[PDB]
Amino acid sequence: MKLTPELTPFVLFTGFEPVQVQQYIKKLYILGGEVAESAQKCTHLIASKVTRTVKFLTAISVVKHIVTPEWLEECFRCQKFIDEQNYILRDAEAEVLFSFSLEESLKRAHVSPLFKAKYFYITPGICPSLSTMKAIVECAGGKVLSKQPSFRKLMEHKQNSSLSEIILISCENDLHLCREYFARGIDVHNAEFVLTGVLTQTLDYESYKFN
Amino acid sequence: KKATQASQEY
Repeated sequence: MKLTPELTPFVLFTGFEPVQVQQYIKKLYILGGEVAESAQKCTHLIASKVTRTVKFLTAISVVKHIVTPEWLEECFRCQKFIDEQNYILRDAEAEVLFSFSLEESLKRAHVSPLFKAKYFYITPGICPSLSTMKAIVECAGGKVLSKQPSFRKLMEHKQNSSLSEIILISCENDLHLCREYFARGIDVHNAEFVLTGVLTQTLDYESYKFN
Repeated sequence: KKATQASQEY
């Protein structure tokens, strides 16, 4: 009921009714676990399916484990934290749908942040919100540029190995902002470059490009 | 839709 910091699960829950969550939380604390202060401090994400919530899409880049709530129920039953293996989230439908293995995503996340050394400019009208995209980009190691980059900035990033790659993200409602960029032959991608990219831990410069 | 607490999927 009281463990060392490196032995304490820091848990996020996603996709549950408020009352279920209340109950899971009581159980968690009795066991000496805690609710995570944020994705970045989370060790375990509890989810019963692959679900594209902000929690899932930030957590996936940092957590050690994505498990079903059955894990926590068995832990509480045994009054100890048991091994995660038998409770790893396996969503056959989502995996076929998005052509990935969640296990493979976690492995890649641990090796390296998907957006290591990448800067994103994201137009203001984006959906989900700019704040959401930003939190997802950052957990994955990227940075979001607050100012729209000039043609000069874009070229200079490309010409210097010492400078991060810049990636532009937009949506239908904002494409008028990018007209001059397209004329220049600059790529702009839709939000899925980030959303689906982080879920599957892949960079896909072709599926989501407006060009 | 009625407002709810549910976490939105994207």
